Amino acid sequence: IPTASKNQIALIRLNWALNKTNINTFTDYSKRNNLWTTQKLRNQSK
Amino acid sequence: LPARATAVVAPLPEKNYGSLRGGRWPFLYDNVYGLPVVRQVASYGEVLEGIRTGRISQVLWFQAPRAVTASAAAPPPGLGGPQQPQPPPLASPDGRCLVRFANGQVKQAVIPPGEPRISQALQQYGTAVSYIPLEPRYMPELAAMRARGAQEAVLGEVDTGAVATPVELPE
Repeated sequence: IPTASKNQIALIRLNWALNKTNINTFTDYSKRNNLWTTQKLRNQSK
Repeated sequence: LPARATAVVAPLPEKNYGSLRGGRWPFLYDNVYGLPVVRQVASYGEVLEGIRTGRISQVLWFQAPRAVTASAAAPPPGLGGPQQPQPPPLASPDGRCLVRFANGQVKQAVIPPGEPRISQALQQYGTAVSYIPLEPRYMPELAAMRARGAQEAVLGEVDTGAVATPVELPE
């Protein structure tokens, strides 16, 4: 296979990784994070 | 040592068996290989009745090599990977097959691989269905050997005539 094909296959593998890190579904505004984080973090000193 | 005869021969009249059209070839043996040509052609109904009545002992289909890109047992070869072994050969799409009768006679037939009535008869009546493996000159594994034997020398007047393809012990 050509070097351009090998580079494209490598980029597809690089995109396949970082999805296998399982960080893609994390959102700082999820209701799950607002259940723990923004519930202990909101009471605060006040 | 073999014969080197040369004579004028009148070719046989062109036949028409319906299933296989021509066939003149006034020689008993073909060129290239030198094996007896199967001059007899068995029709579809005759093959079916021979399977039903047990007069046909074997059906042998010829094979055709299968394309590497037609193999689903691996990722496609366009993707970078190991070269992978050759896929198993297909049955011949032209349907050419040999029919071995119980009396030793061998006939020719054109039976499509996948025909319902013939396949049903071959399933019920237990006639041996075989596949002729491939030719060495048509095997993709020996394509490199065929190419090297065609594009290189055979003896280079080095020793004498007694071995077969001595690229290990050169000529």
